[PDB]
Amino acid sequence: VLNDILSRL
Amino acid sequence: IQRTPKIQVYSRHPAENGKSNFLNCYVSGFHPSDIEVDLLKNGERIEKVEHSDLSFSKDWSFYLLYYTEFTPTEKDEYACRVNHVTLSQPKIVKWDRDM
Amino acid sequence: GSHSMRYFFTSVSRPGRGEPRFIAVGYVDDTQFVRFDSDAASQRMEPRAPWIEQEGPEYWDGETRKVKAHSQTHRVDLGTLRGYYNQSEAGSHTVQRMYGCDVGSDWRFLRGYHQYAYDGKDYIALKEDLRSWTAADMAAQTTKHKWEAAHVAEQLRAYLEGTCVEWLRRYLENGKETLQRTDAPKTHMTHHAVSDHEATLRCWALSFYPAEITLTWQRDGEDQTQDTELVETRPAGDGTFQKWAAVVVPSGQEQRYTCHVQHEGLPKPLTLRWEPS
Ligand SMILES: [Zn+2]
Repeated sequence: VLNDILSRL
Repeated sequence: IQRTPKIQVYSRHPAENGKSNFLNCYVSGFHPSDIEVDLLKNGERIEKVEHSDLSFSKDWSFYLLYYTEFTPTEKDEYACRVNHVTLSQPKIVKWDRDM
Repeated sequence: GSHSMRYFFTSVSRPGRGEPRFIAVGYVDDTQFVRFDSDAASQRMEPRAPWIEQEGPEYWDGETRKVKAHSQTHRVDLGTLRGYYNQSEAGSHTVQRMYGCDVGSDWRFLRGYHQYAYDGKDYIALKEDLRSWTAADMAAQTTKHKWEAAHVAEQLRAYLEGTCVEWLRRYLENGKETLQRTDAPKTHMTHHAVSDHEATLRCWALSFYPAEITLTWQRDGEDQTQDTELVETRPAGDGTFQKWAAVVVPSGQEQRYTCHVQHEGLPKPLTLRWEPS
């Protein structure tokens, strides 16, 4: 499964 | 910014004339991802060609496999034609059953 | 043996019109199991292995929502990076991301990864401790400072050591018939005269899985690298891999040369010699 994390550059 | 594709043209199984097989053109080590790959039969483009989903290596360079069913014969010539931003002219690699 | 789960994401901007082209692929070891392509008709995460097809609708709904959320972050990132690098809106640029986990023979956590590239060069990467960031340049330093203030690594470490590992074990069990089966290489030697006094001996390894393999030549029991050619390992197209290694030799001296094959599917390495006649 994919992660469900908000990680904007 | 730009890396040229490495190309390998080969069959899925050891080739025998008259025996159905799959012709592969594996393109790798390139950047950017936009690339044109054609499989050829006697210099003419084969229409039913599929390809894998774009992926990349540890060094970020891309790879793709282009493939189609074929039947090797004594008279037919097969090749892979590659075009990319790093190439001045399309690169043609001929299929040799021994490689 | 050891195992891994990895996701690869590529987003390519299309400045002339519309949103970026986005392609996502998931792998268990050397087997692709899921895909998403923004250009395809489904607009869903799709299966690419039979053992994942058994997952229910909640799985597919969840993976589709997450992969579309990854697509939107990459779209925003392309715009952010264009600004950090003071680039025009005219050219096409690429963002790549890869993340995943490695487990040992006991199926316990060994290593985690989460890294980015911009236009094919390292941008930012999670260190092996899963706590700190490696920023290649000052633009990546700006992202590092934001991610430190936001507990990003904490959430990533929890996913990489927990969720990632747990789902990998599940896939390994559901796909045991292929995923836990090693396919030893089928090996043979071919001979190609290059003249009446020299020939190429080519050592083939076909139909193997996983992709990792070593092919080496020896002459009179000593390692030989000169007059040698080794092709990159390549996919056969049926889920297995191929490789060959060749050496140019004086005709009549073939019996001094041996090819040595090492692979996870072989309890002991194989030795090949040319059969003359
Ligand atoms: Zn915290």
